[PDB]
Amino acid sequence: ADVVTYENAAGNVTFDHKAHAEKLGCDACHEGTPAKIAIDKKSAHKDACKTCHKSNNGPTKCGGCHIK
Ligand code: HEC
Ligand code: HEC
Ligand code: HEC
Repeated sequence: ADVVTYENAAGNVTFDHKAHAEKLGCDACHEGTPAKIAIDKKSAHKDACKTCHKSNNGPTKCGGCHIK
């Protein structure tokens, strides 16, 4: 879909499925075939989201992703 907000206990986080793509052109998050990647407090903190953010001047902070 477009903007998807993950309402977890530690602050909701906002996947701008659209706005990220309006820069990043799907492929950036999706190796050729776009599909539902399992996002969790495992994935989202290990590599998914993180490594891209790390690779730029990303919001490298908990409150940088989570509303608080
Ligand atoms: C990385 C930040 C992403 C961008 C930018 C795009 N997608 Fe994505 N997509 C991403 C995740 C984290 C997920 C899982 C969402 C969930 O809770 O299941 C997805 C999922 C999809 C899906 C599933 C169906 C849907 O979202 O309606 C598809 C088909 C999909 N993504 C397509 C897609 C396209 C076409 C993108 C460019 C406009 C795109 N995604 C960007 C992560 C990210
Ligand atoms: C690169 C492949 C990215 C992935 C994967 C994710 N994000 Fe991201 N994010 C990315 C960029 C380039 C930026 C914006 C930088 C500037 O001009 O471009 C962001 C920013 C965010 C933000 C902050 C928005 C703001 O007000 O600046 C959020 C909330 C964010 N990203 C969340 C987010 C999540 C939760 C992701 C995985 C589900 C994720 N991003 C992946 C690049 C990339
Ligand atoms: C954006 C790239 C994130 C950063 C930086 C951090 N977190 Fe995160 N976190 C992110 C996502 C996409 C999720 C998904 C929701 C889920 O419940 O898995 C999470 C989840 C958490 C949770 C879980 C809360 C719950 O209800 O169980 C916590 C406790 C959490 N995140 C904490 C947290 C902290 C302390 C961070 C800084 C070190 C942090 N997150 C960074 C995305 C992102």
